[PDB]
Amino acid sequence: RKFQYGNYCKYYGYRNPSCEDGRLRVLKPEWFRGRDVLDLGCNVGHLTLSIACKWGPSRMVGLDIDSRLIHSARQNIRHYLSTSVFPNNVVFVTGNYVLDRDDLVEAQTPEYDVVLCLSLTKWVHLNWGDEGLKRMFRRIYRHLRPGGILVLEPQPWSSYGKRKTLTETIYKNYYRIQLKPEQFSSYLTSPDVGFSSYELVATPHNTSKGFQRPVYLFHKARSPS
RNA sequence: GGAUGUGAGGCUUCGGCCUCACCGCUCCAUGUGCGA
Ligand SMILES: Nc1ncnc2c1ncn2[C@@H]1O[C@H](CSCC[C@H](N)C(=O)O)[C@@H](O)[C@H]1O
Repeated sequence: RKFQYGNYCKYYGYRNPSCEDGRLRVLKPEWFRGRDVLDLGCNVGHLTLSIACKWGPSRMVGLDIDSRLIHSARQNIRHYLSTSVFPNNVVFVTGNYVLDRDDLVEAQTPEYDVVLCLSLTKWVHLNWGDEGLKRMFRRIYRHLRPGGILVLEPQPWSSYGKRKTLTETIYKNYYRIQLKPEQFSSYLTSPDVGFSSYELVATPHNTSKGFQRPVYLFHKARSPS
């Protein structure tokens, strides 16, 4: 009924109505081929699986907070069939990526070359506030190996307001937020996170203007310092 | 003998500088020698 995490169970039916995901013309295959990739908030995994079966990542992990979407994603694998060969290169896991303590975030070790954070920032922001959003951002940086990339597709602030009444906590967080999407790039490249450069890749096309969101690349430097 | 480009961010004493990411890590000029 209410989908307070953005955990829609019919999501791609209205994001990509009978059509290709326009982000696949913007994401580049060379970002993924032979790489270890984490897909945050993968939902029922349509985009996760398109990448895993076409662009040959050595490992693709789809993470979502909602176990019912993860079960669906596992059941969606069969629709993409013809160690590094799909479907052996993809796995799904249920979990909340937002850790509840800073020391848990600082314990994160690098495991991935690419982290996808697509259409997730709004939901983390509303449910866990600035603090939870910053914990996700810092954990992503620590999760990436040197040379890694964060692919960030953030929702605009103008789109938060219609969801603010989902729960009292979300409503509370909405009116407490001070780090707005327009400041994400500055925060991600600050010493609190540590990405060393970023670029706007493109804004994909979509049937709905509400899904035409900018896609950014945030780079973790190849040098140790 | 000639040729070092692009982007984002930050700084600047307006000369530039710094970090990262790209793009390359090569192309061009050139015999009054040689004739298997
Ligand atoms: N803290 C969290 N940890 C993991 N997944 C989360 C999360 N908060 C929200 N999500 C998931 O994020 C998804 C947002 S919808 C975006 C889906 C997908 N990334 C795409 O862009 O196509 C939902 O599936 C929701 O369940």
